[PDB]
Parts: sequence; C-alpha cells; structure tokens
Amino acid sequence: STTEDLAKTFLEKFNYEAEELSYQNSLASWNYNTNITDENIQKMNIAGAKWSAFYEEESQHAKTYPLEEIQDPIIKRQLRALQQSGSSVLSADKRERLNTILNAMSTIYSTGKACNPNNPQECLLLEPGLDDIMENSKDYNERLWAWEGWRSEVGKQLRPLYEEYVALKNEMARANNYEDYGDYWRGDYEEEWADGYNYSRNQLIEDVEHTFTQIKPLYEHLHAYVRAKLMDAYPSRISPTGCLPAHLLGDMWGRFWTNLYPLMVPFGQKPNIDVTDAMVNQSWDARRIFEEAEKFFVSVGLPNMTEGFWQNSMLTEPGDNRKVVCHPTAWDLGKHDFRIKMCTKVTMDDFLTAHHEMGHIQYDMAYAAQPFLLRNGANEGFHEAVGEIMSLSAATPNHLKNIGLLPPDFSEDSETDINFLLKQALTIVGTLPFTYMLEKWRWMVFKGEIPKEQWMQKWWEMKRDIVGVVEPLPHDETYCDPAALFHVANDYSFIRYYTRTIYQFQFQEALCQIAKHEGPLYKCDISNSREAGQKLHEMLSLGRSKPWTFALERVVGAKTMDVRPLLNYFEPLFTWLKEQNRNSFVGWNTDWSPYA
Amino acid sequence: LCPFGEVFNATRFASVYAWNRKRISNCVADYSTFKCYGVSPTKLNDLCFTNVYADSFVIRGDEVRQIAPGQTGKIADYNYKLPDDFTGCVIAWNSNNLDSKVGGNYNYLFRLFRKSNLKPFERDISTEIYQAGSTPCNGVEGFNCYFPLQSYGFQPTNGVGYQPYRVVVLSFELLHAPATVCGPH
Ligand SMILES: *[C@@H]1O[C@H](CO)[C@@H](O[C@@H]2O[C@H](CO)[C@@H](O)[C@H](O)[C@H]2NC(C)=O)[C@H](O)[C@H]1NC(C)=O
Ligand SMILES: *[C@@H]1O[C@H](CO[C@@H]2O[C@@H](C)[C@@H](O)[C@@H](O)[C@@H]2O)[C@@H](O)[C@H](O)[C@H]1NC(C)=O
Ligand SMILES: *[C@@H]1O[C@H](CO)[C@@H](O)[C@H](O)[C@H]1NC(C)=O
Ligand SMILES: *[C@@H]1O[C@H](CO)[C@@H](O)[C@H](O)[C@H]1NC(C)=O
Repeated sequence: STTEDLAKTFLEKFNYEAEELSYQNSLASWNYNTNITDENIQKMNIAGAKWSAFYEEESQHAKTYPLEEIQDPIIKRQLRALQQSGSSVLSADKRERLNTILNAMSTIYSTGKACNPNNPQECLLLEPGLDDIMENSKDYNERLWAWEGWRSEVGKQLRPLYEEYVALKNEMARANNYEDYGDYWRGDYEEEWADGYNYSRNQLIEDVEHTFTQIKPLYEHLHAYVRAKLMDAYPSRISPTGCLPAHLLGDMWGRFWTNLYPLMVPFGQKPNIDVTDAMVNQSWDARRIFEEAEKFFVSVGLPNMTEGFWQNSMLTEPGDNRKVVCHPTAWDLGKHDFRIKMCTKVTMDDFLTAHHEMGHIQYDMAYAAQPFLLRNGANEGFHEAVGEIMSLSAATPNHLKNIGLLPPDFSEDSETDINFLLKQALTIVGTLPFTYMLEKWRWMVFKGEIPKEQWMQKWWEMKRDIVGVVEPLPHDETYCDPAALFHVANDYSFIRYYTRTIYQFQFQEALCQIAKHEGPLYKCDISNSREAGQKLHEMLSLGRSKPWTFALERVVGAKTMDVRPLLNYFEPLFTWLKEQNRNSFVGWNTDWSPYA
Repeated sequence: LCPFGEVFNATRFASVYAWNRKRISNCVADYSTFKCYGVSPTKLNDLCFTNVYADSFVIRGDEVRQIAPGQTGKIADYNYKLPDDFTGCVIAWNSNNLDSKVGGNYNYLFRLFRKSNLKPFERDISTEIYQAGSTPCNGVEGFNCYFPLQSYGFQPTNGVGYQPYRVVVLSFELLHAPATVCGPH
C-alpha cells in the first residue's frame, strides 16, 4: 500500500479534527470581537492556543509523507501547506529568542508614544493621537514633530531589535532551504506545476519590477500634480523640481496620499457624488444596505447569503451594554458558518463597504467544498482583489441609478469623474511606489545587499529615488524608520498590497469585457451580467486547489500579473494630468532636502 | 395501529454506523425530503405488505444524498448501504433544534475507515483500530493507525450542510406470507 494512500487517509482524519478545533477558535474569537470581556479574551486565547498547538503537532506528522512520493496534486498541495515549516527548525534557544524579539517589537509599536518638544506633558500614542495629527493637520511644524518624534522615539527602540530579528529570520529561512528571509516570503507566490503554470520565487521580483516601470509615467504625473498643489499648501517649503517632504504626505508614512485630496481638488464646484442623503431620506437601515448588496450579487448569478449569515452576523453596533470592535471584517468561521461583523451606519461609504465585505463572503462560499487546507484565495492577493471589484461597480452612477439612490434623469458630469479618479489615484497609485520600495528595501536587507551601516542611508536613497519622497531631517543608523510602520514591526510581508492592486483591475477589465461594457473602464458596472459572475465563480470556487497562475488565467486569459488594466482604468486622469502639467516639472531631483 | 411515532418522534436517534431497525408487523399505517424508489407514496395508504422495516439514524445534510441506491461516500461505503434494487422510501428532515447544542454535541458518530465496503443493509459496529499501513497497530492510535469511528460535532451555528438530519428508511416487503400492514384497504 502506497505512501499517497497513507497521506490521503492521514489528511482525511486531520480534516475532521482540524475543522473542529479551528471552528472553536473562530467561534471564541468571534465571541470576543462582538462582546469584549476579560472572560472572552481568556476563551479566545485558550482556544487559539489549542489550535496552533494542534497544527504544529500535525505539521510534524504531515512531514512523514514525503512530497516526492505523492502524485495526485490535490493531496500534494494539501501536504505542502501542512508540512510548510519555519522557526521549529531553529534551536530551542534561538526559537525562544526570536519570539521574545517579535513580541518586544510588536508591543513597543502599540505602546510607545512621542512628546511634543514644546508641550512636554502632551505625549501621544500613535494609535489615536499621532495618527490624528498626520491625517488632519495642515501645519508644517506640527506635522514635523509628530513625524520625527515617532521615528526617533519608537523607531530607535526597534533598531537593535530589528537588527537581531533579521539575523534569526535568515537563519530560520536557510535552515528551511531558502536563500534568506525574503526568499522565504516570496515563496507565497511559488507554484510547482507542469506545463508552464509553474512560478519561481525569483519571478516575483522579475514581475514586480517589470510592472513597476510601466507605472512610473502615471506616478510621475500624479507626483508632479500633488507637488504643485502642496507647494501652495505649504508655501516656501517645497522645491518645484525636488522631492516631497515625507511628513506632509497625508498619513504617518506617505503610505496613502488620500487625505491630501481637499488641498488639490480638480474641480472644486462639482462636489463628489454622495448618496448618503438619498439613503437617509428613503429611511434605509443597515438591513436594507446588506439586502441591497445581496441583490447585487444575485444579479450576476451568485448565491444568496445563507440563512445563518442573517441570524449570526453583527451588522450594527449593538448599542446595549456590549463593547465591540467596529472594524469591518468578513468571517469564514468554518462549517459553512459565514458572518460579517460591521458597525454599519447609513452612509454611502458603509454602503460600498458592505458590498466589498460581502464579496469576501462570496469567495468564501464559493470554495467551501474544497478540502479544508485549500479553502483560501488562489494566493495572498486574490481575496481583497475580488472584494474591491464589487465596491467598484456599486459606486458607479449607473448602478446607483438602478437602485434609486440617484434620480432617473441624472446625468454624469465629466468634471465630477475627474474629481473621483483623482481621489482614486491618490489612494491606489499613490501607494504602489511606497509599497514596492518598502518590500524592495526589506528584500535587499534580508539578502545582505544593504549592510547594517547603510540601512537608513539606502532607505532614504530609495525613498528619494523610487518614491520621490525625501526625509525632512537627517537620520543616521541610530534610526530604524522602516520599522516605524506596523507591518515591518509586526513581521508581515508587504508585497500583497502591490499585487492585489494590480490583480483587482485585471479582474475588473476581464469582467467588463464579458459584461459587454461600452465606455472607459471606470464607469463599468458588472451588474446583471450572469456571464461575468459565472466566470468569476469558476475561479472563486477553485480555492488554493489550482496554482494561482492558472486561477488568474481562468478569469483574464493570461497567467501573468499585468498592470496595463490599472493604467487603462486611470487613462482619463492620466491624460488630464499631462495637460495639467504643461508648465510643471515632471519627475524629481533626489538632491534637494528641507534641511540641506 | 402502527408504531410509527416511536421511530419518527423518538427522542434520541442512533448513530448512522449503528443504525436502528424496527420491524413493523400486523397493524395499519397512516402516512425536509421524502424520496421513494420502488413505489408511489401517494398510493401507500392503499397497499399491503408482509413486513415494513423502519431504519433510522442521523447524518449530515451533506450526506442525505448518500441514502439512495447506487451512491458512494463515507456514509454509503462504510455506514448504511442501500441495494441497487432498493424498493422503499428515504425520509429526511433537519434536526438542528434537536440534535445540536452550543458547546457542540459529539454523541453522533460515523465510521470513517473500513477495509472494504458494506454489503447492502449490512451493519458494522466494531471499533477495531484501523491499520492503514504495513506496520501493525497494537491497539494504539497514531502511526498510520486510526480509531475507525469519527464524531460529528453539531453546533447550531453550522451551515446547513454541516447540520444534523434525521433519516428514516422504510423498506417494503412482499412475501407470499399474509400481508399485515395497510391503510384504508
Ligand atoms: C434571495 O432571497 C430572497 C428573499 O430572502 C428571494 O426572494 C423571494 O422573496 C420573497 C419575499 O421577499 C419570498 O417569499 C420568496 O420565497 C423568495 N424566493 C424566491 C425564489 O423568489 C430570492 O429569490 C433569493 N434568491 C435566490 C437566488 O435564491
Ligand atoms: C517554468 O519552468 C521553465 C522550465 O525550467 C525548468 O523547469 C522548472 C519546473 C524548474 O525546476 C527549472 O529548474 C527547469 O530548468 C522555466 O524556464 C520558466 O522560467 C518557469 N516559469 C516561471 C514563471 O517560473
Ligand atoms: C457577553 O459576555 C458575558 C460574560 O463574558 C456573558 O455573560 C454574556 O452572555 C455575553 N454575551 C452577550 C450577548 O452579552
Ligand atoms: C409524530 O408523527 C406524526 C407522523 O404523521 C406527525 O404528524 C406528528 O406531528 C409527530 N410529532 C408529534 C409531536 O406528534
């Protein structure tokens, strides 16, 4: 009797126990997020610790069926996921030391505070306090203390920790046969498959970089336009051929330029479409929104929400004694138990969010028949891409007409479209160079290409060169500014934010084709195209059972990441910016400094 | 006169692996899914049979598909098989309100492993450790050795296909013995 026999029957029994322990973890965690009590924190910890103990134990057992000896690729993909390994291969001392470090970092990020150099008793956490300054201030000096203070106080603490964290992760990664921690992380896009659905870890670098050069033009003109307006925002602070002072960019990092919008609004007298007041006047409540989001998905031929989804979801802030976490999320607890937790308000924003989050649930329902270990998006980027596609079509004036949040005789205003596409680019394309540059730095640090003595030096060389952003004050190697961002300090790969953005518009372009949409790529509304929803579902239901390259091909026709749809989405704005910049510089110096 | 209540409205059903059989003999019978294979249910109150066997267990919504002739699955292969020429009805209904509970109810089991498939209407209640590999278990679970039974785990929040369903499988028997089960005629 063959080793694939043993593997199949081992997995058959694991699936039952795993499904059960994992369901108890989901339930206890859900109990916390919808009722924060110290008792519930306890039940959440106790159950989550049971699940991870079970998993690591079973992950060792899964290793006794060598992958070489398995032929059926559905069993093979199951085992690869279970026997995927890390951190156990270290010594027990270094494994314990690593966790001490990851834990030190993660908590000094959520508790370190920085004090205003002029009001010493005003000491502000990031989480409510500095964040409010970096997202709402228009004062150069106020924004500067906050930005610099958080990077001198919280950042410098993390520097020796991050230093040692790099050493241990690389030891772990090479102990598992990867080149470095980065090569380990790029394994999340790897695929081992015949006839050209393979995808090598080094190709992710190849594809990320090649897509990025195509972005540079659109980013250059977005950059030139905001630099112009920001010059007006903060007169005599910004060079017109220079880079952007990092502390003026709209959040704590310049991760999203989206809060810069009211300083640079293209057509000030065409206020952006806001169906909030319509919703309030038609007496819509939270139930109505979600019903409407359900309607949208049926119209493309996807299922209704399960009856459990309506009993067990938490669609409003409970308003009794209970204390909750309001951040919208879409849970797949297991055992076809699907729920959304969201503190819904009657706003146009929460209307779109319900669509975005119900899209997550549709993905979850679609692959529920796959084996347990394969119930995920095709890779780390697919779930959010699918969610965002829904938010896109539901915001269009056409859909808003058909559901009567916009009068039937309403006519779209091309200037109002430019307003909307600018705000979109401030978020969507703004973040792409930020994201690519961060992971490139991280990836290089792990490879050993950047020495310790040049960490912050190459960081800002890359901020200046790639992102067109320049540090307002000089930072030596006493700083660890990349760790002053959550995902770095909390040890999370960052490239998903880049790939899922590119995936999202690949999906939407492919679906609007199928829906025989007429004009430009924004303004598209896949509503009522059962053909489009069905193509979507044919991939959604794959789970992780096929390589993501095949999964992408199932919807768009190529097995490749491709950024041309993103550029196509923004083509209207792209030509508008070009004409707006007839008398602006485009690109940046990389020599100019506020402090020079 | 027929005791269909104590098989349908029974408080505790059996585990599918140890499925229950009740012989119905010498009475009158007055008759969610309800699927018949050898006979028209609409004509049931008119017919007459020597014996009527009432088989009952619980099962997942997923698995109600398997209590039918010519089916394959853990349930049909390893717990309750119906013969290709089955002549009878499979009545099923959702029992979430009854057989699931907030902590999980785990008193319902099905056999997960067996060295061969059951013959039709065979029952197997052995609990011998299942040796999947060359090296023998010694009553000891693990190392390619498994406890043959597996628990269900019904909670009220599960999706429908994971919820408990109560099943009754009525077989109808025509021997040359005097028929003793009927309705009006
Ligand atoms: C999705 O659900 C709705 C209702 O929850 C279904 O619409 C019908 O709604 C009326 C009253 O609202 C009910 O009496 C009907 O039983 C519902 N069902 C049907 C089939 O009309 C809607 O049809 C559901 N969509 C799908 C694809 O099942
Ligand atoms: C896919 O594979 C192509 C063939 O290369 C050979 O096969 C693969 C599976 C490797 O094991 C390699 O060592 C072999 O030489 C590659 O040429 C091609 O670039 C690959 N494509 C991607 C996206 O990885
Ligand atoms: C919330 O938590 C408390 C104790 O942790 C518990 O008594 C209560 O039933 C829980 N649920 C709700 C809905 O309040
Ligand atoms: C018991 O069985 C009969 C079957 O016809 C049904 O009508 C009845 O409602 C069942 N339940 C009770 C509580 O009587």
